[PDB]
Amino acid sequence: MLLPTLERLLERCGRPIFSNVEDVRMVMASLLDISAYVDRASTKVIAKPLRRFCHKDPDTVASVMEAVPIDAAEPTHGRRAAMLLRCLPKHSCDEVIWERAVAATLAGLKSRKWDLHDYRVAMAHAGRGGRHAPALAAAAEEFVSSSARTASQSELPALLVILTSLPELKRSPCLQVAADRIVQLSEILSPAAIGQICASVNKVSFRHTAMAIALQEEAIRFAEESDLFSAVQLFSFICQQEKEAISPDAVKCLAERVIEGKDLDQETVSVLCRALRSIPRPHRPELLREIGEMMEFLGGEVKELLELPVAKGGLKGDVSAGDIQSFISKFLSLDGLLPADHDRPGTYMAAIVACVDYITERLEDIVSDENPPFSIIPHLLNINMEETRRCGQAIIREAAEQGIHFPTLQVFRFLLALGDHNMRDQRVYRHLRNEF
Amino acid sequence: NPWNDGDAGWRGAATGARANRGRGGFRRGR
Amino acid sequence: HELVRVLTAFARAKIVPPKRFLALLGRRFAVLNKRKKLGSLPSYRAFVNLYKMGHDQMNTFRFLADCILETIDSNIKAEKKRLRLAQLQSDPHLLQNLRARERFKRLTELKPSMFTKLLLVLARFGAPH
Repeated sequence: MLLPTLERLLERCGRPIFSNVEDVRMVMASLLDISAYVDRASTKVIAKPLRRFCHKDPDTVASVMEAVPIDAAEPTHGRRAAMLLRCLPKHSCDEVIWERAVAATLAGLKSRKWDLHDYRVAMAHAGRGGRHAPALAAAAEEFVSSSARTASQSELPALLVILTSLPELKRSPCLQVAADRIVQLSEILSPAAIGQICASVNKVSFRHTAMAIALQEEAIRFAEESDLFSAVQLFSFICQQEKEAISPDAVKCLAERVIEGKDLDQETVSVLCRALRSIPRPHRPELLREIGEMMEFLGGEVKELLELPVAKGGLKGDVSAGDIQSFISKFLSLDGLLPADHDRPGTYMAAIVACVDYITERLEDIVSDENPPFSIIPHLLNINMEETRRCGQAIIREAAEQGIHFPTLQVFRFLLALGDHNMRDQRVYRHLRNEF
Repeated sequence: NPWNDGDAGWRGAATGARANRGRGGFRRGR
Repeated sequence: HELVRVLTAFARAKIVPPKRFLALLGRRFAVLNKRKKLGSLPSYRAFVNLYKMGHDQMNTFRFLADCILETIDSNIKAEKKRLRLAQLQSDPHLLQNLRARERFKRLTELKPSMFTKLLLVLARFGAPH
């Protein structure tokens, strides 16, 4: 009957009200002890403040762990070993606590007495750092194996999320075993879980052709049952596969499903751009229509994101040069997909103009970064549009304005572009001559 | 030389002149 | 010029800020030079300060040398264009030495000894002749 009072205290403890170090230590210890007797619905309610405290004061976490040891003989303790791994900061956490948590996780895996959801919550955050005990994955290579042949459709994501936690797991044969078990349950689909499977498996470049054929076999069902996130993850994983596995007709239904997604995170926009870029060349002539129709609204969405304020997920006050450069580079490589003579899908060039005017409104600061996106200059110049070459001219002119020293190969490439597109500016000419 | 700043340049570039001064047979392949 | 004064104050303090701080200051010098051009003498002072405080990054030295040379060649081109426009419209040893020194100081905004030590520093760093 303590759920309302405890949840109220959890909500209130986020602010710095308690002014005593020992009070904070006791509150953290009590929260760690009591997190083992709540449901998953309240799990985040414990995690969000504690994590903040763990971000605020990682030093007291050692004393909290000393006050509350971890025992692997109780199922309820699983959340205890799952929350803390998320609570500890990825980079601003000391090594001692991380090693102790790693040892506790290894003990819990050896126990095999814990709940699968607890294993998910523990390992999905233990794989964030993976700094110590490289044998973990190898030990995990056995932990998954015991559950390799018993994981159901709703239990496969539990094992796979663990399987994609560490780089040392990128060569685990248990991934192939999981693919074989997916073959065992190919026809049986879970629209909410298949997206999680695709999101987990995209990290590893592994390709099992038969499983992908199975996933794209029932794209008629996925037209309605699959959600937008599941649709984009499945589409990326499918196109990433080999040419033989890809069914040209089947991939059309996923593309039609992803049409009209409205509010989409820019990360999934980048994922879709990479997905279009990772389609085999022989299949492109049969799917120009699909690339074009995806192009149409991808341009609109990126334009909206550029106009949208950064607060709601836009780039109005974008300062991350390394991020905008990657986003725009993927966007223009998506243009590179189409044939030169092929007429660009409508309302896409409007997004191109939006991109160029946004990149021209902020020019001094973009070049001012330690690594300015000079590499975006070829991407602009590969497009047969006057505005793109004009923007490249402006960028090189701004670079001349700073008088930034250039490596000789970059000077030669810029001179090659100068000769190729027959630009007529003089300041660029003088600076390039001086640099050469 | 500090002015080079870790830039081999033309002496360490990929130009045909630099690629034409070795006898390996190009068997393994880059 | 405020950044130049800041660097001079740090040099007087005999305290070396982090390398990334000096790199940021040099990049701000590069950015701000368009709106307000930086003089040759402040450029020389900043060059001496940056060399003394162990700033390894050669890019700032390249930028400062470019800032000096652009002013020098602009002044030379200005005097040459004045002479060309004029022609289109159309102890003595000690005195000659003084006139040459005055002309050099007018063109370079710097004493000959400091110009020569700048050239020596550039030669030591391996710049092309």
